Amino acid sequence: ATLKVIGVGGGGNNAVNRMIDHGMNNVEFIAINTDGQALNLSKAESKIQIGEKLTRGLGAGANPEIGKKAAEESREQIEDAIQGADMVFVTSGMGGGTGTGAAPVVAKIAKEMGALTVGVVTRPFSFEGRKRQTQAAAGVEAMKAAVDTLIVIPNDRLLDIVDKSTPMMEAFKEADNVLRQGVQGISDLIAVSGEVNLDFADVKTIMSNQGSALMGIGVSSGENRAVEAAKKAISSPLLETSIVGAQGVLMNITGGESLSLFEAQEAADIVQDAADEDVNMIFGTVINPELQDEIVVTVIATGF
Ligand SMILES: Nc1nc2c(ncn2[C@@H]2O[C@H](COP(=O)(O)OP(=O)(O)O)[C@@H](O)[C@H]2O)c(=O)[nH]1
Ligand SMILES: NC(=O)c1c(F)ccc(OCc2nc3cc(Cl)cnc3s2)c1F
Ligand SMILES: [Ca+2]
Repeated sequence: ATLKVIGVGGGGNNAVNRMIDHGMNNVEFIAINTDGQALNLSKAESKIQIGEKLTRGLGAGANPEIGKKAAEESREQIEDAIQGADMVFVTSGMGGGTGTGAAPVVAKIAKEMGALTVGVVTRPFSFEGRKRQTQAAAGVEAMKAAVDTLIVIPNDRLLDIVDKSTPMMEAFKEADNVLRQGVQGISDLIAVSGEVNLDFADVKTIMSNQGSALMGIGVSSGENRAVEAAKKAISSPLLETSIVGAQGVLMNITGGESLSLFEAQEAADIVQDAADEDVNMIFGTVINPELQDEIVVTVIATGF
């Protein structure tokens, strides 16, 4: 199963750069921008410049109709870079000319290519103004209508998690983690055969043609570890779509040899509970004798 991550527009291309610096193996990156200046600064291996005729190497100047046309224009170019993919992650910052327009086109194409297509998009800060927020909203709606599942990260949520001196770039990589853990998480699942095994078909079942989505992970050790880790995996300080309301959950617990049946029920009860719905769950377990005392709990919840 081939996963590609594609950032669209400046923010999404900054996400691709920081993820890459982090080192993400077996995932192919694709940078898409109208602004050739930034694109040339990408560490993405596969680089597509969109709307060259339209913008002449510049960005879309806040006009999503430019970014939309620009991606339509280079449609074939995007199709090729996508080609061979089983699952694609389209990541972008809503509210600009390029992401708000092109990203939903890019996501459309991916789906048409038969790829499981997931978007991780930001909503703009309230301080950016009312107009940029309305434009982003339209983009989010377009995203929803082009994807299999969507995660929305309101940039305003970052204000919840910083003190007055936390640098902006440090607030940003906090947001990076949502997508990054999502991708690495789904990558391990595929890679390893667990003792209660989940695979890409289980991923497809839970994420295809859904709507909103939650992706999360929690780590704990100590005595309430399972319940602790499970709480963290559905914790949503930066999330717009909360766990509550969820019809479907794919869930996995990784621990060492000491993983007990009892603590696994504790963790699952927590999730099924917090949804406070009749969750159709797909459960999995991994035993990594390396892990010893740590417990990892991972969630993909949809069906709202
Ligand atoms: N969280 C986050 N948001 C960003 C980042 N860069 C840009 N944005 C947001 O995305 C919106 C669009 O900006 P950008 O993606 O650079 O413009 P575009 O290239 O024309 O799509 C802005 O209003 C910002 O809220 C980033 O690095 N992190
Ligand atoms: N039982 C299995 O087949 C298996 C495995 F052998 C290794 C890892 C697994 O889960 C890894 C994940 N990590 C994450 C992170 C987020 Cl943010 C969301 N969902 C997931 S799923 C599994 F489900
Ligand atoms: Ca597996």
